Amino acid sequence: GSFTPSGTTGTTKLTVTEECQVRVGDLTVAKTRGQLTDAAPIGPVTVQALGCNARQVALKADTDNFEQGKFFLISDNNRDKLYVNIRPMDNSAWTTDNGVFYKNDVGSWGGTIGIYVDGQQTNTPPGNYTLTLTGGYWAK
Amino acid sequence: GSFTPSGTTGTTKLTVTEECQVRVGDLTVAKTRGQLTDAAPIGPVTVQALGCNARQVALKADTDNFEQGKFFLISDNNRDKLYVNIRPMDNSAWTTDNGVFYKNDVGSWGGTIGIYVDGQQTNTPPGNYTLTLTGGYWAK
Amino acid sequence: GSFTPSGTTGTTKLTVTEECQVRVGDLTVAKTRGQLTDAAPIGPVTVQALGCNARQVALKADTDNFEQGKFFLISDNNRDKLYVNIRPMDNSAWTTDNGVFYKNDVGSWGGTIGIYVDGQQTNTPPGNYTLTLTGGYWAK
Ligand SMILES: [Cl-]
Ligand SMILES: [Cl-]
Ligand SMILES: [Cl-]
Repeated sequence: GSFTPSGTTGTTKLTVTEECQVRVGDLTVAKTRGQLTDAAPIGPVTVQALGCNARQVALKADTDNFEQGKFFLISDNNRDKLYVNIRPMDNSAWTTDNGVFYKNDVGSWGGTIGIYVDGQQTNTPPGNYTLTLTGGYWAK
Repeated sequence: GSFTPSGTTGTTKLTVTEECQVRVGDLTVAKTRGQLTDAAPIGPVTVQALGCNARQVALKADTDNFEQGKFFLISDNNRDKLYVNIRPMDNSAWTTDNGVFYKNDVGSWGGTIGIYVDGQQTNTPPGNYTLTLTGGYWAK
Repeated sequence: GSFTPSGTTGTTKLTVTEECQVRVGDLTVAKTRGQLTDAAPIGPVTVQALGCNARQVALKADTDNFEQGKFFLISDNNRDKLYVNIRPMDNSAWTTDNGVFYKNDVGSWGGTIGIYVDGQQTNTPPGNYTLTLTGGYWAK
């Protein structure tokens, strides 16, 4: 089925730095390549579906954030990637399908969407990584 | 007369969604096409003119936010538009002139600038709409 | 030596306005051309170096923010510039070298980086000026 854009767009930003890391300006999520182990949590993302009691809540990553059934934060150079798994902190089940991550069952779902590093990638070049998600519902 | 750029730039963002609306990430102004009735308030915009006791306070919409004496929020695709009226919450009178919205009389004016949907547009495609306003004064 | 990108990116924004200045929307740093005197402080920038006890903390301005040993905020038109000096509020000593501003001695330094107008420039056109700084360490 096809995702129907219907919601705001969230983003997970992560700055990857060497062991000696300098934080200039405002605070953001930063990590040393060393901490980029498998299952290492990045940020999280809050979600609140409204009036979706008859539709399946969904999230759609930007086209540069998913390929071949895998989500990854993209660098400011649109080259380097940080592969991550997307999972809700509750029991709930979801299905991934071409960048879309939709809930298996209807309901005005809400809560947090965890994002963890997908397999140790301690060799990821330092830089500014982003993952953009757009809310919406889904049908086939 | 011509508007003289002299101030910061404010923005009114609105995300238009279907009835089943999902809010991913940080909170912002969102609305279902259904709520886009006439006079339906969007956001508002705060304004504070300083040292303008001898000049007429003014606001200038981006070139993509006004045409032929009408302001409209533009979509991220620079195609879809949401027509809106711009009005101050006080008695004060203003004059619209080629994207500029200036106060009829001088004075270091301040307060809120309301933005309401201009005529029912419940068929406006879902997406991210923006209206950019720049502060300044005006003379002829 | 060469700067090693390793940290987040801070920014100093300043809106330059005429004497009659209108602040539309959210609040930001604004100044009238008149206030752009020599040594007139703009914003400041917070810095926190971590695990840098064996490396020299550093800051690197965007390529459009420095030339020939001088930093300057750039306008949204990538033309107008506001020359500024960069200095830490503490006794500490630093060295400028091709857009990089690095600490003379190692140590996980932290604190504030002052930014003051470099010589009276009361004729700087009104507009939106920015200075982008990226954290990191430095070696030769
Ligand atoms: Cl998490
Ligand atoms: Cl309003
Ligand atoms: Cl300062």
